[PDB]
Amino acid sequence: AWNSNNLDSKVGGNYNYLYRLFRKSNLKPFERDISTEIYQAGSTPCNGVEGFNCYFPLQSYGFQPTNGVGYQPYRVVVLSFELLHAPATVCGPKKSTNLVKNKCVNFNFNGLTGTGVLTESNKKFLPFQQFGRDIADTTDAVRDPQT
Amino acid sequence: PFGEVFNATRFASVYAWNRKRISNCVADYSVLYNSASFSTFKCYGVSPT
Amino acid sequence: EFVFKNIDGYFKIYSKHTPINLVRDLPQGFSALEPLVDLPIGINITRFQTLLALHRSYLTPGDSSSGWTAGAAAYYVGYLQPRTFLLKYNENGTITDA
Amino acid sequence: CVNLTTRTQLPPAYTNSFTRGVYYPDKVFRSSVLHSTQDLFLPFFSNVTWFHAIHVTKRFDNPVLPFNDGVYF
Amino acid sequence: SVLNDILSRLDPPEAEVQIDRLITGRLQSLQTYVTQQLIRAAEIRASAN
Ligand SMILES: *[C@@H]1O[C@H](CO)[C@@H](O[C@@H]2O[C@H](CO)[C@@H](O)[C@H](O)[C@H]2NC(C)=O)[C@H](O)[C@H]1NC(C)=O
Ligand SMILES: *[C@@H]1O[C@H](CO)[C@@H](O)[C@H](O)[C@H]1NC(C)=O
Ligand SMILES: *[C@@H]1O[C@H](CO)[C@@H](O)[C@H](O)[C@H]1NC(C)=O
Ligand SMILES: *[C@@H]1O[C@H](CO)[C@@H](O)[C@H](O)[C@H]1NC(C)=O
Repeated sequence: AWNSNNLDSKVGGNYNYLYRLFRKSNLKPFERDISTEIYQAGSTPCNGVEGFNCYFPLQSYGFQPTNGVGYQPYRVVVLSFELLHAPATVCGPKKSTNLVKNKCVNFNFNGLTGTGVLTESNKKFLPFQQFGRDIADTTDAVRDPQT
Repeated sequence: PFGEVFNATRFASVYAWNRKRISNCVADYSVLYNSASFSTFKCYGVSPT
Repeated sequence: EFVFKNIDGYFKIYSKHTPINLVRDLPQGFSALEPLVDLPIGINITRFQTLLALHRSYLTPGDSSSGWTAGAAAYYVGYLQPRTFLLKYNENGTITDA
Repeated sequence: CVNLTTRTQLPPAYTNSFTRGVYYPDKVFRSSVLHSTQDLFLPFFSNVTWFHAIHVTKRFDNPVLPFNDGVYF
Repeated sequence: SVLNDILSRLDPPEAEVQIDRLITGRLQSLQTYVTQQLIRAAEIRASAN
């Protein structure tokens, strides 16, 4: 999160930013309600009448330069990620090194870290697969992505 | 292109939030963590450093 | 054979070519589909349709409404529900039986 | 949109598909181990709705079909 | 579940808590094995006598 007060301050004023007031049921996680309708409560259904006890879906904001910092706009970005499902290309900054074989050495493969000897593996892997495991569900084999 | 997402002319409102999927590329988070121009950088399950 | 699936914001597909001979029904036996592609998509899809190849010839009337001799074709659709499968794994790793 | 004419309307033919379309549940490789994974599967001996796209008279049908998690084609 | 993975993505104080949880869970697992083993060992011992 980070304020952009200057960008949200206009002489005419800004009101294209809207938040919902009313909804019949709670919105699900990681879902967006694209439906445009006025929330209806119990009896006296509005059918677009939007008088008393029936409310339009949209509600605007009050961002103004004069308006106080406390309620001033904040720009919010949410970063969400899931790891260890597929080979990952969202990898970071690091470089790499030549593979070492038949010698006890520490190794990391595409964000997977294991403490054991690395040797050429007899086991033949089908195109889709990227990992191998034993009876105890522990890492047994890996494929260097570059190699 | 994390930078492009961070700086945009228009940010979607809460009713119809804008979502972008970033993959197949290399992102450095140091600038985001490093820049420290943002009021709040709360992190869950991941160490920012 | 194909298995279309939608899970956790990912569209996925699985495939196998089987050279079965002369069986009207689905062949008795065990074969395991191998994933072909994974696409990350947010689309929500209630229903699906199939595409046919119209075998247009000289004998047909010669228009888009009546001019066609499509001939034979056959396809079967089966739904998928959450179930637990005990899957046997062979030495190589092909799922020989389940 | 363009249309097509003289189609035959009949009740869907049914068959039983058994132990078909088991798909490697994930990416892991395992040798000689029996594993249980709670991943969507076509139920064994599940009912299967056959379809026909064959003229053999004036027969041609490819209508929309309902789709759930188990869209096995 | 993997011990190293937890340590790699968690800062020491948080990592502390999660480590403790694992140990408690893992300590209990070990206790059951040793306790189970002893009963079986005693049973086998009787047979040997
Ligand atoms: C988006 O805004 C950020 C933050 O202001 C910009 O990052 C700066 O860019 C300038 C010029 O390249 C650098 O000298 C600074 O070191 C960067 N950091 C900061 C905090 O200013 C970025 O250039 C802008 N535009 C994007 C990513 O498109
Ligand atoms: C998916 O589309 C159907 C159409 O019947 C709709 O009822 C449902 O709300 C939609 N769900 C999502 C998550 O988009
Ligand atoms: C499985 O491995 C054996 C090794 O003897 C080989 O003969 C056989 O062709 C392999 N089959 C498959 C399906 O990989
Ligand atoms: C499959 O559908 C047919 C319709 O004729 C019915 O007779 C049969 O009982 C059904 N079987 C199952 C398992 O649904």
